[PDB]
Amino acid sequence: QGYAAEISARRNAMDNASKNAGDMINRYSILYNRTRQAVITNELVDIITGASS
Amino acid sequence: TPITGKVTAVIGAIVDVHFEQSELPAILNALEIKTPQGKLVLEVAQHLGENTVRTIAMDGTEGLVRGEKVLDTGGPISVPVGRETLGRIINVIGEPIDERGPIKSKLRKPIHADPPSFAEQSTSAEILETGIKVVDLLAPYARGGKIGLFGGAGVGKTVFIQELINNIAKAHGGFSVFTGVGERTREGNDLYREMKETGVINLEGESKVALVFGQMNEPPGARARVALTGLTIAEYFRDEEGQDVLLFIDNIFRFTQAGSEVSALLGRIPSAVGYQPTLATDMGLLQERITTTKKGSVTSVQAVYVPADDLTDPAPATTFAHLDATTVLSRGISELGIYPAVDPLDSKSRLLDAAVVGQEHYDVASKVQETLQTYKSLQDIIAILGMDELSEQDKLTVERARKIQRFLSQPFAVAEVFTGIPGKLVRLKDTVASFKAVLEGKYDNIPEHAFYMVGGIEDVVAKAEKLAA
Amino acid sequence: STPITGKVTAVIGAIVDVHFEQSELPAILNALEIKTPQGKLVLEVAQHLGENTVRTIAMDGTEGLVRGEKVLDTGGPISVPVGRETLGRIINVIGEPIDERGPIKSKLRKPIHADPPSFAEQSTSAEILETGIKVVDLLAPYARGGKIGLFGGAGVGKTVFIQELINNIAKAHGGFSVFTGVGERTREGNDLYREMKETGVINLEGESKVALVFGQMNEPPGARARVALTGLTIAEYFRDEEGQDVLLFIDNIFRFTQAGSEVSALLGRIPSAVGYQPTLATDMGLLQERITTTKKGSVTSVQAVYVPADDLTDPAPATTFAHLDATTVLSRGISELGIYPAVDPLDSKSRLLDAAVVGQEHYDVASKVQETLQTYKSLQDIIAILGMDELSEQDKLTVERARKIQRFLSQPFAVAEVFTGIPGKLVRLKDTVASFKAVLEGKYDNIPEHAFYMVGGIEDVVAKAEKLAA
Amino acid sequence: YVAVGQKRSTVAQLVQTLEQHDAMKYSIIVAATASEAAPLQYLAPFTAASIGEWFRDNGKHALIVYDDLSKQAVAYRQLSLLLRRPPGREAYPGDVFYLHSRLLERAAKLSEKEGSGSLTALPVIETQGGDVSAYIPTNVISITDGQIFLEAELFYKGIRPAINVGLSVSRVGSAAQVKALKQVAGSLKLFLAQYREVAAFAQF
Amino acid sequence: PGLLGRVVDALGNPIDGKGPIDAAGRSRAQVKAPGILPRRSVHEPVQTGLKAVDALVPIGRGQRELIIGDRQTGKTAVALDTILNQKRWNNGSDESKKLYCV
Repeated sequence: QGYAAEISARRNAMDNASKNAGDMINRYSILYNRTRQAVITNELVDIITGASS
Repeated sequence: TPITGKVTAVIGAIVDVHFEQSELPAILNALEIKTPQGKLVLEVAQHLGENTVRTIAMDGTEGLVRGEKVLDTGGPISVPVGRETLGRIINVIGEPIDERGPIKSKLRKPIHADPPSFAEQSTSAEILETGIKVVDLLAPYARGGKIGLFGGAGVGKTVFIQELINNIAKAHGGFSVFTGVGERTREGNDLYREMKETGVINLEGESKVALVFGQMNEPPGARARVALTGLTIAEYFRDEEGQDVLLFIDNIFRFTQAGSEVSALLGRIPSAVGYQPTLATDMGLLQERITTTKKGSVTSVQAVYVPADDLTDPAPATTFAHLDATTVLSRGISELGIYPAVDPLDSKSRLLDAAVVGQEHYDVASKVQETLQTYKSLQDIIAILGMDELSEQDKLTVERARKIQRFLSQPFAVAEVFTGIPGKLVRLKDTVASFKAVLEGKYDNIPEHAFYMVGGIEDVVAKAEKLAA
Repeated sequence: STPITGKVTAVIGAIVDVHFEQSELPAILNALEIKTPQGKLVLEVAQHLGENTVRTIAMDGTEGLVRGEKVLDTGGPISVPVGRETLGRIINVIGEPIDERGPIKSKLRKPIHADPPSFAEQSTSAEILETGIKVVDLLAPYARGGKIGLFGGAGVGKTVFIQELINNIAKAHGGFSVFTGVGERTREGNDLYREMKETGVINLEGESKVALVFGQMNEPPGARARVALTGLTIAEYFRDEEGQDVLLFIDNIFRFTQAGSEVSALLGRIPSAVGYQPTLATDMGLLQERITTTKKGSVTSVQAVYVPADDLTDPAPATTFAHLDATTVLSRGISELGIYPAVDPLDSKSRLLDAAVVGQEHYDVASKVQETLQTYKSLQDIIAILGMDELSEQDKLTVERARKIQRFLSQPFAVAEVFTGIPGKLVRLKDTVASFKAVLEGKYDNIPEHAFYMVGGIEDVVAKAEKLAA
Repeated sequence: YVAVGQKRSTVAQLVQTLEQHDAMKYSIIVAATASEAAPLQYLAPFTAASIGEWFRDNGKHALIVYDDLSKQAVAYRQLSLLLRRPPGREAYPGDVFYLHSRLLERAAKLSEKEGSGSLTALPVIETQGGDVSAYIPTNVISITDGQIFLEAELFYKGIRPAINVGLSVSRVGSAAQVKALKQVAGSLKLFLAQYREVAAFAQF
Repeated sequence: PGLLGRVVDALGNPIDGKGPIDAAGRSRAQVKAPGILPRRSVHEPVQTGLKAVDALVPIGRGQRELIIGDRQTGKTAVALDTILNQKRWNNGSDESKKLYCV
């Protein structure tokens, strides 16, 4: 009875884990996208400033 | 013989004059072009030669027809100071915008001034009891110190300051300067109203506060020398009145920002991000005029609108250097509903040291910091897994830390309206007691809602009864 | 004398503009000397800007320069000294000995610039160098005539790795070598000077089997740039005219890139990515191409490279990454694991490794090692969270071998008696292949992990097993 | 002790602390406070170095702290862009590596013919965001003989003084370590390294 | 046609020194691609000899397919393999099977 509950609990827990991890994927994905854009822009600005001189 | 010139260029609010007469006014001299609006005050900032200066323009710069007479008023704009300038609100050019009749003046002093010498400095060590618990625990203010806020987009930045004015500035009972650079009109109107209401300005009485208000409507160049004006008013108090004062600056991000705007026009290759090459020097000059000499002990409160909460942006970074203590306020912690929204793992004070504020206080604070750092560390595990997958020992720590966080929320009296909860002022001795207990988990066994938005431990205990019902 | 006489017009850093007189065009890449009370300042002519006004880069420090100073022209690219007379005596960028082991002993000179050897000149190597360093020998063998490349992070003892190479390989090989240091500390310099005097490679009396060119980073960026050219030309004299097979060593070549980046800005070029010079590719290309094994001599360069903040995605390391022949990656992490050599075994790669080149057995053995390690790394994440338990019996044997192999790579070095304090061990390549083969066969999978740690060959591992047992 | 870019009040507290600890006697404080001119700030480390060289030359052994070198870089940026020189990476001038390197490399342990004179140097860099790829930090990392990384998280963690011993390195290693202290701390390095690996595993 | 078995540099100078190139024109290097109407849809395969390439990623003729990948992973080897398998077809006499690789 215990063992079945254990293996069942592990299934439940690992399922809930997948959900929690997915949310974290989404939060870091937005961060990644924002960060990627920002780097391109900031570097470009430096290049432009140099060209301007 | 007023030195006449013509307006060669009108490129933004950085008008350029060409003095026709030989020998141009020197740099940091002040000039009046007598506009059909009144006057426009300009300040020589470059000499471009051929008797052609390039001038900062301190009022509006429209309707300028190229070629306009200049008159040299000489030297830095000399504002009017006095022991009768108390309770006045003065414009950038020093004209009383509160318009309680013509300014009472005795000595008029140049806006620019040299910062007092290394030997003139007096080094304090005084404590100033704030009564705000989070402040008391984490970064106890020092009397005569330079205190700094690194808040987000007016995240109750003004509200925080208002609480300081409410507590500290009625407690202090010395002269006090409020200078608000790029303040929004509503906030300014509220402050002016509040001061008059709380009698700190008694308009038939006398005021122990003086005021400078610079709206964020004001042209960028004007805003730059609002700060310098305020520093002059402060110096008159510091020196001539010879009394320990208060000073409030809200926001010096607006000062930095204003400079960045003018910089481009001036013709400077703009340093990284965009800030002016002279960002460090200008900030430096400002922050070394603000200082505690042996002539007076100037307690300063400076507010920084961190731009998009990027502390890594150069203006906040260079601010951190010039502040004795800082109380960085974080948008996340505001969202958690903690007012004060001060980040507790990003606060520091030079006054916080075991000898200075007692070993027990330091020990208590150390444990709080460590505990909270553990909680921050276990934020990952908490999210990725659950809470039950934390170790039991850790789970106790986490539960304690959740309590500590909630304990930190203390209603403010000026925010009593906004929160809807009456404010709480909590004694320093009381604060230490409260945290001491919490670390020993003495009263820990009660809801996290109990800890939330209430004052000291006694209040928490009492609110447990309220919740228990 | 030289009618080419110039008057300085503008000293603005390394850029010093000179106003040579009518009809006097000192050709691009020439070398100008300005007599100064400091000695002779050398300026390398880098542009003609019109009407006998050149824009030149300084190679010696600038200070005290007075607008108008007379400028003589050497007439061509800096002319170094070459000979076996250059053996011994540390030679600075201009050429003057800075260890002052008597005057310039040389009887010949050559220009710093030279045209890279043609396609026809190229001779394809295949000889396989043996380093005695086990990780190198099995998992990324070096080749005699190679262009070994030590990509790695600072402070991993980048210099220490090179010192070991000099310690083993340089003395062992009869041919001359040239130790060229581009922009390195005088602390490091003194250590190197002392160390190769100690290993006797520098023979104060009697010929040294090496020449030294220590260029240090206290010299202006321009001077730092043309340390590389100088060293190369000395090597060329050996390679070509003396026909000797040499083994070049340069340190750290990121400083060469960096130096060029700095004077790029001064040259007024539009700064490229991560502030690098736009001419990054071609400048690297000229240096790298000049260094090669021809139908004349065979040069075996070992070039240190500093990878800023260990990001190989940084374009400057990546550009060099292409131009080299036998890459070696030195993992900082692995150094921290206590494994010395600190090589990143997966990332170190040499095209030299092939079943034809080093034989089928070597190849197969190395494939098995690589697979074992790659599996171990792949499983490392699983072990991290899940915990090793439900990873197969087969997996457990592979993991057990991998932890053992990981520490079997470890092997003390004599020049890290300074560091580790353990006398060096260097094992023959053929022997290393055999010894690693044994590990894979699992005949020593009864041996403790720490009895593989920081010891030489299989025989040593067995001895240390016996030692630990006692 | 060389103080660049710091407020007069901070410096003034520091000198008092040194006087309290009775050590100002052997101290020289070379200063270029925040107020003081950007050219003077740029010039300040190099003239501090000269003050050091007098010890070094004398055969005397001394130590020079250049705190914080990062503000020197900001100053040189200000100078260069108002000398209208082409802007470098992060707007710091394109010869900053040379400037910083020449400053730092003057400290040395001379030979016995020079009386074993030594200026010893400690540059100090305030890391902005811990970005080791930031231009001023990157440049300095190459130049110096060791790095002694300090970590904020560990400060909060309550290791005060905090030391990020994982990233702290000394490329010129141990030989200035006292012989006794070398013996006792022999496996301290190994133990800590094992502690780091184990601690990471232990979380999950 | 004479550039078969010729290593030439950009200017066309034989750097393998296989002497003067029997080249029947000098033709401009800045000319535009064959028009919409001048195209016939692909109908001829190319056998790379690499099994994955031959099945999983088919390669036609007169079409442009990328070879995008990580640095110096012996990218060139994968390409060179195509040249080798084409030797079989090349040996043959059909002029659609004579792919003259460059």
